[PDB]
Amino acid sequence: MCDIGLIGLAVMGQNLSLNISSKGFKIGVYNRTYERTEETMKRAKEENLVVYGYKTVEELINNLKKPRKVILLIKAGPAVDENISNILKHFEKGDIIIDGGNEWYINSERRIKLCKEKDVEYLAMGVSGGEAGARYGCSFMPGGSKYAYDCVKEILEKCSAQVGNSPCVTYIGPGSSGNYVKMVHNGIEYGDMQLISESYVIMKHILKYDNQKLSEVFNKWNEGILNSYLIEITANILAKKDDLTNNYLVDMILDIAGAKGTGKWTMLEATERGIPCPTMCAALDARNISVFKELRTKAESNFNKDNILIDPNEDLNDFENDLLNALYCCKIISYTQGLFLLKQVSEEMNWKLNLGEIARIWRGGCIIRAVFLDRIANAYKNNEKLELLFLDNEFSDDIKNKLPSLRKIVLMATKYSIPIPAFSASLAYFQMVTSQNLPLNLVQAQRDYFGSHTYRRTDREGNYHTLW
Amino acid sequence: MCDIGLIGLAVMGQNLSLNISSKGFKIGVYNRTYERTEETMKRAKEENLVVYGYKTVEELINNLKKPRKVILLIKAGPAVDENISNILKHFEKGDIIIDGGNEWYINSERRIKLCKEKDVEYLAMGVSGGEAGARYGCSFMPGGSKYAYDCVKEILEKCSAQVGNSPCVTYIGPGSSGNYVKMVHNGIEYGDMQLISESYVIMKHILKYDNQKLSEVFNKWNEGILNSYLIEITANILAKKDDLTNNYLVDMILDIAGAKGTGKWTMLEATERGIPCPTMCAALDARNISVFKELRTKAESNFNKDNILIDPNEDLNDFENDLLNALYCCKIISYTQGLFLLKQVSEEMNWKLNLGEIARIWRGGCIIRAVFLDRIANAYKNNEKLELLFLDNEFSDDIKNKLPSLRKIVLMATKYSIPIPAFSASLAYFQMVTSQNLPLNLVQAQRDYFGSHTYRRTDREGNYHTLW
Repeated sequence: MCDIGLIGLAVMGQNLSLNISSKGFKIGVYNRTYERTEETMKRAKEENLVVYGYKTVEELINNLKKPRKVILLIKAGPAVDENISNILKHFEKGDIIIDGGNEWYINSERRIKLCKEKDVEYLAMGVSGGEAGARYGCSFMPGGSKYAYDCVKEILEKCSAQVGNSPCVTYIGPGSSGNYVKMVHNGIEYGDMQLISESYVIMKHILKYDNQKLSEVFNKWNEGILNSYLIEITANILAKKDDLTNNYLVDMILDIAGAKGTGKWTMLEATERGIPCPTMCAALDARNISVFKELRTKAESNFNKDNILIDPNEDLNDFENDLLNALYCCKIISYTQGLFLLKQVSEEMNWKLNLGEIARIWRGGCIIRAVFLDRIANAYKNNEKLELLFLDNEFSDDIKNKLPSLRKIVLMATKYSIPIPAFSASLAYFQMVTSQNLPLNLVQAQRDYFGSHTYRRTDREGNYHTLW
Repeated sequence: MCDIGLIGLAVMGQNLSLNISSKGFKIGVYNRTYERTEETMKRAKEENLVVYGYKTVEELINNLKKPRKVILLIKAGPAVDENISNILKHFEKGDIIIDGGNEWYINSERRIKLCKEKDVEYLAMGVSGGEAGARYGCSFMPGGSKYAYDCVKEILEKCSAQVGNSPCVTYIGPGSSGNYVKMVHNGIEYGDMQLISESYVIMKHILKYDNQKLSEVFNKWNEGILNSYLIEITANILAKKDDLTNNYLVDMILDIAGAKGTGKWTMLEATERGIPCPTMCAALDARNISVFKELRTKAESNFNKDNILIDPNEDLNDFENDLLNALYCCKIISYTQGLFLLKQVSEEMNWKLNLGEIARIWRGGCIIRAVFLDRIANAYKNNEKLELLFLDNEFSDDIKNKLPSLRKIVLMATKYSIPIPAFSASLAYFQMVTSQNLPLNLVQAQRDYFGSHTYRRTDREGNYHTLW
């Protein structure tokens, strides 16, 4: 009697089941800890929604309409694998499994094959949106069996974030491609947060803004081109006051935030495949450096970081707005890397990704949600062969106009010893990608000198070795 | 009748075989294509040395004294395991296998135990030095069976490069630790090449030096604190003239040099372990970027970097001497990242690496050899538990005196659109690692806002969730 089943009831699983029930579907629900199943049934009652809770997995399977559809929301590990083996004992041909956890795409392919051994269709689907998006509308990135996609197609459209009258869901492609896109989403997310945090330090230590002015400036950026979900919450976060002190709450949070899970994976994949992603290096550098706080505090003791004395006649009259352009400029540079990675891998995997559709479903629901993504989607609507994003005519002119703002931000942060790795990496990236000739001619010569690795020439074909 | 055997006779294997016999040892030698084996004998004869060449693997094993010792120098791949399975068919307990190839350490770890099952002692040894070092003296990095180290010790001490009269060989540690340190060596090597290449473009495009002046500057840098193998050969490289044109040869080498092999490995391992190596991103990004020449050329057509016209309002009277101090300063920063990775992995693997001895054996033979490495050895002799290299008393003052030169080179390259990722990453890394409080408190707050990932505080115990 149920349209769909759901396994795993954290607050994200609870919100999504109420979201599916909220759109008129008969939702079955399971959790190994039964108390969470009941807590979901309580709030369903208080929101005048019906969710059927079961106590064992196999008791849930029996109450779904055929072909059976189950969403998995188990923390990645051996537990997701046990459940799939357990689900397979009772499924038959045509039944559908949907894994919604953040999974390394190789594990999903390996399961996608094991399930076709039993004639079960698998759908590895990334979901982004936090608990709020889980309840009211998030971005679904399902990939795998096209057949499985069409049977769940209705349900995912209505529970996804709605931008205009298009839902934030699309068929990503075959195999484990959806896991991969959700990974690259988290990669871009890591870059945006680092670029934002570097804007926080620049205005705090160069313009000497207090937290109230900082929150006011971020709200003003969120009305302009930098309109984004993360820019909005930074305005809220920097304004929030502590209840246990007179301080601002953000100034009382400890700065140890390591690179967890899906962040490393996109960088590992960029390293292995030779697709450079400098802005994510800088973001991961920043996170990994923060774990060694004890070593950082003894480091600063030896190298005194004194207060920053701004030069009295240094031109800062337009600086806030130059920083606004620099940050926009780095977002173009940072997304150019991310979408380039996705295009290269899509070709190596015969995935046929539609980056116009990937950008479109990221306009709402997900964490990197922003008006800026709607602009990326139009770049691909305008040319689907587009290889680098800043080679679009409108992004081209944006770069040409705002790059001097980026050069001014890096010049001033360098002058006053403010660490800005993501701004530096993005500017350095842009200069290199736009350089027809790079000094790797000397690198090839050095390698031929000591290893006899040969080199190639500008004027003629073939490998050449020189006796130096 | 032979002291040791060697498999693999590329020019490097041929040179090492001539080296081992020139020091009074009887060495047997084999190569799959027998034609190279015979050329090794011809070079031995014309150089009045004796090398026993065997057409067959089997005849070489049957002429080795006990305990039998064979070195493997085969291109990494399935061929390495073929010989080891074949060699293990004829070896007995107490015999030794020495893999000298550049191997991913995990592969070596599996081979060590697969060998101990037949009571054969394994020694995974990294070697650096090009072919010139192979013939006259290289850097040996053996790790594995301490028993195996002692049986081959005499040969490695006499065939290693000699600095003073101490040989460039040490017992690194157990297992595959030797492969790992050769890996970090190549990781550091990549950065040095990138930093030198960025010094090249700065002097070529800011100071407008020709290849003759460039060669002159590098040599006089070589007479001072930058004394190194890599500074020496780029001076030679920049002076070399082409025979097929009237140009300098370096200007006729094509700039496509992708990252291949042990380069990506150091970055893959730093990403996975959460140890930041930003200078090694920049080196790998620059190499990965260079492969896309067609795209770089299309990119520069749209973003013409037409004029590089130095404003004659700029103080460049000390700029060349600022760049030397800038380049030296990044070497300390870059080696600080490299040695920090080595220390952390040694703690996770119970390797108990002696970083003073690693530095000692890198003073000659290897590609990164430099007087600068002699200070690193003493820095660790003076302080055995030294956690960051630039926290040593005399490197600390070195940073404090030379960092203002580092800032000016970044400043001038930013103003004039000169891509210098390794110089920028090195400075951002330093400013971050020396900062007691970084803006990751804002990152933690954002993560708690949308994901409820909780945060920790400045003032108190425990986990905290906030409703923002």
